[PDB]
Amino acid sequence: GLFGAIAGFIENGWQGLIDGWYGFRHQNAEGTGTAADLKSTQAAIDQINGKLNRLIEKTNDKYHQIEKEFEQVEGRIQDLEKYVEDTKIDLWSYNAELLVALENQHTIDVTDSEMNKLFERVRRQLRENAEDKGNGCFEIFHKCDNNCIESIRNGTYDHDIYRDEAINNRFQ
Amino acid sequence: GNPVICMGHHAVANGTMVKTLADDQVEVVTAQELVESQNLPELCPSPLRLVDGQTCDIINGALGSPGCDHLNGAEWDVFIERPNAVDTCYPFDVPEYQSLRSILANNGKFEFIAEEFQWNTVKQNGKSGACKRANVNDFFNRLNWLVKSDGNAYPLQNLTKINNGDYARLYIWGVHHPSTDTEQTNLYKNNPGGVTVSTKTSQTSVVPNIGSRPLVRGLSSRVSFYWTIVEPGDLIVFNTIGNLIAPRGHYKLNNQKKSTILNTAIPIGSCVSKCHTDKGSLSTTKPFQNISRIAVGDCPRYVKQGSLKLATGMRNIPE
Ligand SMILES: CC(=O)N[C@@H]1[C@@H](O)[C@H](O[C@@H]2O[C@H](CO[C@]3(C(=O)O)C[C@H](O)[C@@H](NC(C)=O)[C@H]([C@H](O)[C@H](O)CO)O3)[C@H](O)[C@H](O)[C@H]2O)[C@@H](CO)O[C@H]1O
Ligand SMILES: *[C@@H]1O[C@H](CO)[C@@H](O)[C@H](O)[C@H]1NC(C)=O
Ligand SMILES: *[C@@H]1O[C@H](CO)[C@@H](O)[C@H](O)[C@H]1NC(C)=O
Repeated sequence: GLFGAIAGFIENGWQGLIDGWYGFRHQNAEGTGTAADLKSTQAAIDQINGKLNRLIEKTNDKYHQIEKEFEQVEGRIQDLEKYVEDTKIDLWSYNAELLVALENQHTIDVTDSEMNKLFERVRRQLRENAEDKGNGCFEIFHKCDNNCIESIRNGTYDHDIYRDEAINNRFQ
Repeated sequence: GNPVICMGHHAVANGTMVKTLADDQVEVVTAQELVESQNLPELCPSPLRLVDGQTCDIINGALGSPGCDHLNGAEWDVFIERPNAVDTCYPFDVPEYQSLRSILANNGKFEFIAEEFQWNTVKQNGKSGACKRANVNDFFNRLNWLVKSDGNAYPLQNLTKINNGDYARLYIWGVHHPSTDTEQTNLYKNNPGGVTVSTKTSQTSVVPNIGSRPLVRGLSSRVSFYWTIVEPGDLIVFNTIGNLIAPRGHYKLNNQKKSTILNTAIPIGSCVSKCHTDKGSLSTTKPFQNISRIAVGDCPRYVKQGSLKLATGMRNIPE
């Protein structure tokens, strides 16, 4: 992954996270929780089914072609027919191999990207109220109950509410 | 100040290996196979029209060999030719065999139009024990075997068919090859015989060959088959001093020829599929298949690889 999030500074994935591709895991005074992030999840999924659909159904509708199996050699004409078919098959096999390698390299970067976007979005909501711990986690320097946590998850967290408490904790 | 919030992603216990430009084995959460490697053990009779030749191959169908009567009027997207097709008539060859077979197959229909040939004093409808029909000596039902009169005449034959319809016509005609000059003489009197079939733009001439040939269906003699396409506005002239296996009419050609032929022993079933291989129909949405290079219809592309996995999910890093 180009972004270094998945299999990077996020050390591993969460098997317990079963209702989304990405999400939040918190610990505050009243306990711990894990919740999926819908928007990051959907963005990744949309970009992947997009590839799927461009792939599945294109147009190879072919009827009369050329003979492709022969009992006995005939020479020149048969040689050409076999050479044309063998040439055609190698080119398509090459196309299929390259296609899957490009798509997969792209898919992995996209999913690594969405992980990083989610992390960066939360970081921006938190302003000066929190610090990156380096493992995809933020230390929050004010009391943050379940309602608070949820406000960060749904994007209504108002950093001004907690800023004075947070600044004081970070710097004294 | 010490609550903590972590951002993360899902994982599963065991994911699927895929390739990238960089790595041949990368574990991702989900993947999808792009190569179809399973086929149906049968051919789907819908939505393409398949005609099963059964015992007759397409050439024998065209000539009207015995056993091929089920092919009269037949219309197909794909003619299904059987490997165990069996000769049932006079030993014959076709000099440009694969070319005739292609034309018949591509054309896509057996629509025969009887025509009246006023052959001179010669007698018509020669038959053989090599071509028994209902245990009675017979011949190709699209062909007319001409021989000398009882009063030993084979006058130079010369009649003409004019195309003023709105479709190209296909005439199939043959040339008989006796094993002896005695055989030749008792049949056509003249020696040597000869055929020339002409159009405005072509003329094709065949000199009969006489020789000892292997016994096929109890015969050392042979028939060689030829064809002539007559476009509208053109016409066909038949010329003989002996040895002509004459047409009884013409096959109709479509302006647009869109059909083909598939040689396979696979039985026709009751499934639905637009993709047919010589190993059976495919029922798939995958873009590729490794089942056979021989494929007709709306098919995945044939490739050499047995598997190609598309990642449909992120990297799998569990715990
Ligand atoms: C014609 C003649 O005067 N001679 C008679 C021979 O036909 C016959 O010779 C035997 O012929 C055997 C098979 O004969 C056929 C056949 O294919 O069924 C009989 C057909 O009626 C005849 N068709 C015609 C004349 O249009 C056909 C044809 O001549 C040849 O196929 C052309 O090559 O002959 C087979 O060859 C035997 O090996 C041979 O003994 C003899 C003996 O029965 O009788 C003669 O009167
Ligand atoms: C037959 O041949 C003659 C010359 O031999 C030619 O002039 C004539 O057009 C032909 N007629 C028919 C009925 O084939
Ligand atoms: C097609 O692929 C499968 C594995 O996916 C393999 O077992 C089979 O041999 C392949 N078919 C051919 C004709 O190579």
